[PDB]
Parts: sequence; structure tokens; C-alpha cells
Amino acid sequence: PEYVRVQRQKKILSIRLKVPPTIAQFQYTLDRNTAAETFKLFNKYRPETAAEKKERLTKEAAAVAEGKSKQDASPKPYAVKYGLNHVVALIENKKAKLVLIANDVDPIELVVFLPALCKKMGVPYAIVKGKARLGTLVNQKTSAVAALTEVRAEDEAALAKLVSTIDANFADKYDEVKKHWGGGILG
Amino acid sequence: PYEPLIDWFTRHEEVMPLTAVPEPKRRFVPSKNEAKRVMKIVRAIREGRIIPPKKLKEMKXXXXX
Amino acid sequence: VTSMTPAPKISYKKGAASNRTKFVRSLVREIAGLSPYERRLIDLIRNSGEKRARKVAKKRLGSFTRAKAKVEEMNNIIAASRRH
Amino acid sequence: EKFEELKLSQPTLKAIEKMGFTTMTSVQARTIPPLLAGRDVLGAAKTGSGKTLAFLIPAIELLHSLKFKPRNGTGIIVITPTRELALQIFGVARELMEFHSQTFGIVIGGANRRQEAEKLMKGVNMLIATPGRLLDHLQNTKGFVFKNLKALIIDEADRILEIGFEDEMRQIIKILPNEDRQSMLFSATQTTKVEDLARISLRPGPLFINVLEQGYVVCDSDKRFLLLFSFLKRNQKKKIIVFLSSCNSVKYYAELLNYIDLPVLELHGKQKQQKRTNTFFEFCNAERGILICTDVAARGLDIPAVDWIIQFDPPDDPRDYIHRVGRTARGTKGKGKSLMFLTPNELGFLRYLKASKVPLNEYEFPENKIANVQSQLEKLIKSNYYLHQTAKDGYRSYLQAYASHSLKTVYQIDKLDLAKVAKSYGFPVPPKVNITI
Amino acid sequence: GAYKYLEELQRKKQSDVLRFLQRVRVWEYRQKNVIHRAARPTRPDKARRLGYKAKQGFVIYRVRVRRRSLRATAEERVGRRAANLRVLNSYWVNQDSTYKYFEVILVDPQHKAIRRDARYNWICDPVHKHREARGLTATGKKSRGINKGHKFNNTKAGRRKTWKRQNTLSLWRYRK
Amino acid sequence: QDLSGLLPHSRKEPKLDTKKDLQQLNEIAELYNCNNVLFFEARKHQDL
RNA sequence: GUUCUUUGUAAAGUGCCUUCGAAGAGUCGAGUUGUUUUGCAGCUCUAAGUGGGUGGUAAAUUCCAUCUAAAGCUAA
RNA sequence: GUUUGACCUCAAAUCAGGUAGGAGUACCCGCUGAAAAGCGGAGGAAAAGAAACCAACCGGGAUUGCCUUAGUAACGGCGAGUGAAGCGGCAAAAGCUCAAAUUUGAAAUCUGGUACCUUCGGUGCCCGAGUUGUAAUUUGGAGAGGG
Repeated sequence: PEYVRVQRQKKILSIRLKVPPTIAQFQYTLDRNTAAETFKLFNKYRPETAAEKKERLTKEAAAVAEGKSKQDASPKPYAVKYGLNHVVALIENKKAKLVLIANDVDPIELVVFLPALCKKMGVPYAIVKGKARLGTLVNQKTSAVAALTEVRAEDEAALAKLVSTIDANFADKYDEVKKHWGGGILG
Repeated sequence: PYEPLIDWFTRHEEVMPLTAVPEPKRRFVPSKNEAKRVMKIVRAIREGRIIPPKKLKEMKXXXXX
Repeated sequence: VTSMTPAPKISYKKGAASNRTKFVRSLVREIAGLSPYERRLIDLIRNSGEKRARKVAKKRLGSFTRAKAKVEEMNNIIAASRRH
Repeated sequence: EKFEELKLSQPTLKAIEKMGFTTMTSVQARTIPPLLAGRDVLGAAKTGSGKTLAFLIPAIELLHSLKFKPRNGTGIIVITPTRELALQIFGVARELMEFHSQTFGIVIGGANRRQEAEKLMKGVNMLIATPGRLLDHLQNTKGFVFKNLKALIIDEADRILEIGFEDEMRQIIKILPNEDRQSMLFSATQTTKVEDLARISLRPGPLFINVLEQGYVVCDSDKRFLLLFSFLKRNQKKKIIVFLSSCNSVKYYAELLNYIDLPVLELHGKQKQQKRTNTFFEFCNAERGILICTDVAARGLDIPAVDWIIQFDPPDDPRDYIHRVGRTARGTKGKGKSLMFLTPNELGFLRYLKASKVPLNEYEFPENKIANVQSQLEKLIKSNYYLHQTAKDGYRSYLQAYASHSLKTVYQIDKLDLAKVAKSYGFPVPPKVNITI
Repeated sequence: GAYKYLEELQRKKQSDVLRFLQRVRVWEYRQKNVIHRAARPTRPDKARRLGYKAKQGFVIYRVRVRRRSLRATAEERVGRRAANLRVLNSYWVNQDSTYKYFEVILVDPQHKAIRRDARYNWICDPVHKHREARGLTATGKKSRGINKGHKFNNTKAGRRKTWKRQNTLSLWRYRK
Repeated sequence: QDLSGLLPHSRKEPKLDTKKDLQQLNEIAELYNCNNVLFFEARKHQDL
């Protein structure tokens, strides 16, 4: 076929040529156990689905329909944040405690400023592998970004050690090789 | 040729955000648009267009037999 | 026929630049790197002075005041990089 | 005499009744008939005699006698060195102009320039401003109705000269018209370069009326408000006055400590002056009370013999603080113990204290005894929108107070960790304030 | 939002990263057809300021043209190909010595989202048939040269129009 | 064009933006090492 | 005109105060070529942000004027 | 884990629903073009149209069309002759929408299928689309947050 031929010829012409160092920061990404614990963290903070939302809405609406106005109390919803402009919006306050960044986006240029932007804003970013795995934890097909701001007190101590873990595993390991021109070796 | 990237601007860290945008009211209080959707469902149930889910399970328990 | 002073309407483009947009532009500057004639241009400053640098930049550009700003910008880059 | 005896418009009469004023202070009772007479004047009066209101009354009389539109002119122009004194003069002037019909405004370096610009585009019938920002607004703002200049006043030319804005003042007066303008000015003392500006300003020939250890506590900028709270709890049932810089931080700290339910009286320029008088009266008669105030609202009124002077914020005039602690000791036979909070950037102030040659006592801090309410503070600020905005306002006005400070050798904004300052206010992230850094 | 980043990064075209992406994508598109359907706008901010929305009824075609204008001919190709679609607009993405690449937004007036949603229902009007064929697009109005200014004079088609002004004579009932 | 054909030591620089700002031209002559510089102002496409 | 209903802490407007207050780039522009009588097109180059466009103005190290391009619709 | 699954891409459907073509063509709009023809695209009109305008005034104020400007300016072997425009008077008058900073205390948005109903649609349910951004709010004449 043609499309199989092109998708195999793709990633050959990339690595054969010199990639700029603002790329290939991607795939210098998080290792196995740390990404695993990051997913264990963010599955604790799944956002509400449309079905669960509408279900709670029907519950409270049937409550008010009886009326049976039970109380007026709810702390806040805490969830991951996943809209890209919303993720950037949570930076430049700053509010992002952790950011996950997908390596694979076909318009890469949507994403390329985010490591430098969280670098200058001091936000603990981490480059995650695969936007589908982001979409799974956020009930989308893909997400390509994952910001997290608000955390319960049960999880806040896990958050800080995860931040220190990432800054040890990502910011220390890959920082100098981030500056280097990747690829260029023929296929 | 090629040479590694200079990080002159990243290495200074901003201790503050860019914009002095005032915080909105709705970030602190329970969400209004949620409640408007709630009252929409309340008006639909008052018209009976939506059946309560306890009544729905009551319907299904009889209809199964 | 005597006077009346209108409130002068200045476009919001003509007001100033924000902190946000200066941050945006400068943050784009280090990420984008240099274009190849800019890679030439920093070296041409360092080698043969701002006279020949402005002349080559004006040749690359269309006009002269843009060549001033381009040479001054690359001087800002050299000052940001070399001393710091 | 009395304010209510003299010939006045009825809204000015209602204003003076609601500000609580009936009687006159003697130097202002002297200067008011020349103030109505239309002559230029200079004057020596103590800071806070009511000398704001002294010019405020015939200025509004001139605006009442001319009745011109907001588009028509600016007229009354007020030059005042300190942003804090500007806010105090403005807050006194607001209700006075409010019963009147004309317009009132602010021009301050450190305010939003498009705000002040749009207010100038609308036109303002009574301007109160700092000297430095006026050159920017006169040289830069287009269409601003400048040609009228019905009058002009200077206050504390000693403080303009001691800051050093006098060349800016000369450029201003060379921009200013003279023939319609009359010039009135108050300065408690005088120098030659004051009199040189006076000779340019005063258009007719004027008649003029002329009438110890310190505590110092070095603390980091985050924990200083917490330590103030801790020391205030420990010294409860002792009347103490705390000196601040910005009225927003006064109102915010007062509302905060009342939310922590220990009894606190506020005292600031945004406070209504009858309510201000009520609070001062209740502090003086209650004799075991917490008083939060700025520097110059405290300067504007005599102080009862107190258990503690606490100065939290940087001073407006440190020289006046050195004279003020001396007159506080010599006036109060009851012992008033004076302390100032310090930040480890501020130790040069200490050697200026060593320039003052008065003795100094370092007051030590135990890190064990920390009240530990800062998490509750941050949860409160994340909870309450209203407290969130007042906290941001105290933070903003605090930083603009540092911006408006004279002694750069004692206070540099570049020295300060704004993260710790925000955490003292209770923000984990410092909010953006549009400040030249 | 992130669009300001994309715009400011987009203004630096010969910068190393953008020419890298450009050089990859020109070969990648060279693999494909002259005209094909792109899944998404490669320059989303430019598509936004030309009017793209991400919903059903918005089709993005990528079109290849040999080096009228090149842009208007690129619009005419996808106008001829997808006749049911109405051409909203188009923009440059990429070029080679052999070909320039354009990315064209077309809008379907048949989809009920477009037939409702009154910001865009005007394009369902049959006066908006084949705007590129009459040069009613942005590049069409530029090549026609229709603005306000003394710089804008009688040019080509309007020239025949004012030739028409010289060609026809006007007479009243009572001769003046 | 004809005048550029006349003097060989003259040059034929692309046209400047401002009819009003003229000091920059000195710098341009300094960047072209010229001892006499000539500038053509066209007001309103009619006056030279 | 009658008649039935519509509220839910729903939506909006005016004055004052306070804090902010972000916009169309292979475009602008430059050169050349063709075409037109200045635009348009192609090729090459290719920007700025108190920015830019355009025009008068000078007692001249000028001042002032006037709009916001590179997105769109609109009856008569 | 040699397994399983998310995606993403690309195919296939006698799958469902739609749509393009051709004729005519007086008027309109584009493209090409000689000594007009031709081509392409529409509608009852079309186009243009809400200033990166015109001016230099005591300024005017989207577009369109008529009278005047005017056979003037300007151009042209300044030969043949070519040939405007501002203003003024009138007809008609109408203004609006995006794209930029977060709803983040809850994508609040919509196509489609189905069941009903008062059917140029409505309600419910369910698939989907969509955060690589659909809604509300804001287009400088500001506007937004609050009070």
C-alpha cells in the first residue's frame, strides 16, 4: 500500500536528518516506574464523566423536585486539567503543580514551547509518552497535555515526593542532552 | 553548522505571573451553570418529562417480571 | 468658532507593549534559535564590525531602519549570551 | 471661630457636619480669610493639623463660585510627596467633593497608567498628585484640559526637596500657567530652595503665618506577620498601636485579625473620619486595645501613653520617627516601649539609627514559638473571595508603598523575596502587580 | 491561551525548528496526492483567524500547486473538486521549488450544525456558490484590489468598468 | 534610471520609507562611504 | 385584542469607585520580471510593537493631522 | 505479555442521510483575449459596503446611484486626442460578527439514531463529534473583574 509505505518511510527521514534541540527533548522521557506511579496518581484524580455528571445531576434534581432541599454543601471538585489552552492558562498564574506533556502530537508546534515555558515559570513539567494514555485518564480520545493543581490533604505528601522524583529523574538526567542536536544518523 | 542551544532566558525564573488579571468570583463559589442545569432538570421533572431514577428502578423491577 | 477640545482617540495598538507580549516574544526568541542569515549575522558582527553588519542586513532586508533594529537585536543577543 | 460660622455653600456645610468638624484650629483659622481672599500663601504647620481641609474648603468654594463643567477645566491642583499622604488627602477630599458637583481624581506613580489616562481624558476638576508622575501626564497625555489652572497647592516642600523632586517641580511650573493660577503651600520648616520655588509660585506678595532605647526585630519577610500575630496574642489586654504604610493593608489586617476574633481597631485614610474619630476615642477610653494604623494617620493625631509602639511597615519619614520617639518618651511619663520590625535587607537602617545616636535593643525570636496558622491562612484565602481580594490589595499597596519609598539605600525591591512576602500575606504564588522592578 | 505562542513562533519561519518541520512535511506531502483531506489544520491559529471552527461541517483540504495567482488557483482546484462544499478561505503552509502547498478551509452548507448556528448560516445562501470562481474570497479581493485608498484606483476589471463609463452615454428627457 | 546611468560613483539604493526623517541617510552614506548623497522627494505623485 | 402560561437567587442596562486591560506574518515592505496606467501577478528577499499605514507642515536633531491593513456578513 | 488493549492512520461497504453536474444566460462577477469571440460562476439583482478613508477646512464620515465638479486636473511622437477625483446638491440610508488573556466550582456545545409529542420542530434516551476547543461573555466606539 501507499500509507504503510509512507508511515514506514516516516521516522526514517527524521532520524536521518539533524533535528533541532527544541525537539528530541521529547522521547527523552519518563522511565517505567515513575510514569506508572504518575498514572496511579492521576487515576486517583480522574475527572467526572458525562454519565456520572448527568447521574449526580438527576440525583440532586430529584432531591429538589421532592424538596427535600437536603443541604448546601460540597467542598470542590478536584480533577486533572486537560484543555490545552486551559493548561497554558493554569500556567502564568502559576497554578500547575504538575504537567504531563505527550511526546507525540502531529502538530508538534502546539507543544514545543511548554517545556521551556514550565522551565522559566519553574513549573514541574514532565514529558509523558503517548497522548492516548492521557486521553484515557481524562475520558477523551487523546489529550496531549495534563495539568494538575488541586490535591486533597491525603495526597499532598505523595505529590511533593513525586515532584522531587521527577525533578531528580527528568531535570537532572536530560538537561544537558536537551541542548544537543538529536538525530542526523542515516538509516 | 550546528551548536547546542543557549538557555539565557530560561535560567531566570519569574516569581510572578505575567498578567494582573483579577480573580473571578465564580472560582470560589459552587458553580452556577451546574445549578442552572439542575433547575432545568427540576423543571422537566415537575413536568414529568424526566422520571426519577428510583422510580425508574421501580419500573424495571416490575417490568422484568 | 471659538474652541472645543475633543478627547483624543488613540488606538490600543499605539498604547504600549504588555509584559505578556514581551515575555511571549523573548520566549519565542531562544526557542526558535537563529535563522541562517542570523547565524551569519552574529558572526559577521564578531568578525567585521557593525558597519558591514548593518550593510549586509539591509541587503537581506528591504529598508534601513529595520536593519538598525535587526543589528541592535543581535547585539542584545550577544550581550545576553556572552556576558551571561 | 467655627467652620459653621463662615460663609459656605450648604453641601459644604453638610460635609463639614458629617466629618464632625465644628471648631477651627488656630493657624487654619488664621489662614482661611486669606484663603478666601485669593492671595497666595506659604505656611508652617504641623503634619496632621487638618491642613488638608484648610485648603479643601476654599478650593471647593472656588469650584462652586465658578461652576464649570468637568470638560471645562481642572483648576484645583494638589502636589504632595507621599503616595500615602496622597491617599489620605484624597480620602478626606472624597466626601467633600461628593456633596459638591465637581470631579476628584488621583495621579500616582505606581498606579495603572491607562486608568489615570482615561480619567484625564474624561477630565478631573480636582487633581491630587505626586510630583514625579505629573511630568509624565503633562508631557504624554494628549487632550488633557490643562490651560485653566484656577489654583495650585504644594504640601511639605521639605519632603519634596528631601526626596529631590524640585527639578521636576521647576519643569512643572515652567509648564504651569501663572496668571490665572494662585499658589498656596504648606511646609512645617523651610529652606532656601523651598523659597526659590515659592518665589516662582506665589504670584502676589504673600502674607504668611508661622506658628532612649528602641526595640528592633530582624525577621524574615514571610514570618513577620505571623510573629506580629504571636506577639499580639501574648500581649493581649495591653493597648498597642501598630504603624503601617498602606491603608489597604490596615483594613485587611484589621479584618483578618477580627476574623481571628481578637479585638482590633482600624485607623486609615479609607476610613470615614467620623468613624475614624470613633475608633480613636474607643481606643483612648478602652485602654486595652489593638490599634492598626498607617504612619501618617498616626502622625495626624496625638497618641495616648501606650504599652508598645510597634512599627511593622517601613517609615514615611525616619527623621520624624527619630523625633517622634523622643517626643513620645518626653511626653509620656508612662513608659512606651518602641520596636520596629526589620528584614535582613534593612540593617542599614540600623546604622542610620546609629546616626541617630539613640540606644538600640535587639529583641530575639524563638522559632519554637510560632503560631503555625499559615496553613489556615492559605485555606482561608482559597476559601473566601473577599479575603482573597483584600489580601491581594494589601499586597499590591504594600509593594507600591515600597515603590514610593525614598531611601533606596535602605529599601530595594530587588532585595526582596516576593514569594515570602506573598506567603506572609498568605499567597503560595505572588500575585502580579504592575511594578517597575 | 496558547495561540499567541503559535503566532509569534509562526512569524519566525526560517528559524531552525520551523524549517525542520517544513522540510519534513514537504517531503511527506510530496508522497501524497495533489489534493487530499487533512485531518486537522497544521497552523490552527491561522485557521482560527481565518475563521475555522472544530466541528462537523468544516473540511480541511491540503492542495499542491506548481510554481491569476497561485493561491487563488489552489482555491479553484478544491472548489472544482468538492462542489457540495463552500470554500471559506485558504492559507499558505509550505512550499518547494517545484510546488507550493496551501491549506484550505471549506464549509458544508448541508450539515445541520452549519444550517443552524447563526454565526455561519449565511454561507448556506446560494449567492455564496463558488466564491473562488468569482474571486469573492480574501485572495480574490486582493487580486481584484478592492479597498479604500487613493492608492486604489481604476485597475483591471474596474478599468473596463470605467471604459464602460466612457462607452455609454446618458441622456435625460429634457436635454441638459 | 537615467541619472544612475550618468554617474557611476552614484548608487541606486532601494527607496526609503520616510520623506520626513532625513538624518538616517547620513548613516546610510556612512555605510556606503559616499561624499555627497542625493535624495528625491515625491509629494502627492506630482511634486519632485 | 383576548386566552393560557411563564422565577431561576434568571438575564440585562445606567452612573460612581477599585483592579486589570490580550489581537489578522511568507503578511507589511524591498528588488526584479510581465501586465496595466498606478495596482495586479510571478520569482527572490523578507519585518515592527508607545507599533504600523497615509498626508500636509517647517522659523527646522520639525511638529501636527488621520486611520488600524494583512478575517467575515449586511437590506435599500 | 509470543498476550491483550488504547489510539492514530488508511481502506472497504447495493450502510444511512444529503449534495455536485445540465439548460438558459438581458443584467452581474472573475479568467483569457484578438482583428469582440471564448471560458468559469451566481442571483433577482449581483457586485461593493462599515475607513490602515477623504481632507487641510469653522473639517467630513460605510457602500451604491444621479446632477455638478468637467471636458477640468493629469496624461499623450503634450500629435491623434486620451481623460479623472475631493467637495457640493439629491436618491437611499443600517449596521454588525469573529480571531487575543480559563467556565475550570464541573463541554456548560452540537450532528445523528430511537421512543413519543402540538412536526420548516419539540422532549427524552443512546451513540457519537469535540479540550489539537464546541458554548456563554468581549470586537476599541473598548471591554472585563469586582464593589
